[PDB]
Amino acid sequence: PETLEARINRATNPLNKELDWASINGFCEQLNEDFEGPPLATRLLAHKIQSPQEWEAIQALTVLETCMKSCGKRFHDEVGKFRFLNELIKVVSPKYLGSRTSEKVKNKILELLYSWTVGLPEEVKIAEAYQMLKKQGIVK
Amino acid sequence: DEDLLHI
Repeated sequence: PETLEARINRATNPLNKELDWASINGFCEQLNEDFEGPPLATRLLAHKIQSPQEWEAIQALTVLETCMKSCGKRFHDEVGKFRFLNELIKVVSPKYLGSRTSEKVKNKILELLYSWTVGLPEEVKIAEAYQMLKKQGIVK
Repeated sequence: DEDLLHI
């Protein structure tokens, strides 16, 4: 039975030998098929992105990128809250998880954030988070 | 919503 939990477990499975597009797309499709979907999606994603296992984090970031590239006010708005953004910031800041996270994972997050400031100007907290990151010297 | 994280 494919809930968001099962789908994300499949889409970010450390054992995947290559990106599992069927599962990644299925997660994005399934998350809007419910009022409470978007917040659950985002809580699950935030935890996977923080994994010490890189390939797990990297796959989770691909899911997030993929879902964000598609239309959907609710999901876009959830990711656009500090409640989610704070989870991404912890990954890139030396005060939190940054000193133990690969540059691959960190830079992917910073580029994703930038892309959303350009593609989704209405999500003003995304831009605020990114401006903080520049002032604090994360974004070089 | 939460406050923006302090880093």
